[PDB]
Amino acid sequence: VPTPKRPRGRPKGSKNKGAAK
DNA sequence: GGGAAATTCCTC
DNA sequence: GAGGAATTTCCC
Repeated sequence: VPTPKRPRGRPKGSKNKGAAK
Protein backbone atom coordinates (compact mmCIF):
# COMPACT_ATOMS: atom_id res chain seq x y z
CA VAL A 1 0.00 0.00 0.00
CA PRO A 2 2.59 2.60 -1.16
CA THR A 3 -0.22 4.93 -2.35
CA PRO A 4 -2.36 6.13 0.63
CA LYS A 5 -5.68 5.20 -1.03
CA ARG A 6 -8.50 6.57 1.15
CA PRO A 7 -11.92 4.79 0.93
CA ARG A 8 -14.80 6.65 -0.75
CA GLY A 9 -16.80 8.31 2.05
CA ARG A 10 -17.64 11.57 3.86
CA PRO A 11 -15.06 12.60 6.56
CA LYS A 12 -16.38 12.54 10.16
CA GLY A 13 -17.67 15.88 11.49
CA SER A 14 -18.37 17.03 7.91
CA LYS A 15 -21.50 19.24 8.08
CA ASN A 16 -23.39 20.66 5.07
CA LYS A 17 -21.55 23.67 3.58
CA GLY A 18 -24.81 25.30 2.43
CA ALA A 19 -28.18 24.68 0.74
CA ALA A 20 -27.76 21.43 -1.21
CA LYS A 21 -30.35 21.81 -4.00
C1' DG B 1 -34.09 1.90 11.51
C1' DG B 2 -34.27 5.06 6.96
C1' DG B 3 -32.93 9.14 4.15
C1' DA B 4 -29.81 12.93 2.37
C1' DA B 5 -25.29 15.04 1.46
C1' DA B 6 -20.26 15.41 0.62
C1' DT B 7 -15.98 13.25 -0.90
C1' DT B 8 -13.05 10.16 -3.46
C1' DC B 9 -11.44 6.58 -7.00
C1' DC B 10 -11.70 4.55 -11.66
C1' DT B 11 -12.52 4.34 -16.86
C1' DC B 12 -12.01 5.64 -21.65
C1' DG C 1 -6.28 14.31 -19.67
C1' DA C 2 -11.14 15.18 -17.97
C1' DG C 3 -15.45 13.36 -16.34
C1' DG C 4 -18.71 10.00 -14.06
C1' DA C 5 -19.98 6.54 -10.50
C1' DA C 6 -19.65 4.42 -5.77
C1' DT C 7 -19.26 4.52 -0.61
C1' DT C 8 -19.37 6.48 3.92
C1' DT C 9 -21.35 9.32 7.83
C1' DC C 10 -24.86 12.00 10.56
C1' DC C 11 -29.63 13.18 12.37
C1' DC C 12 -34.50 12.31 13.75
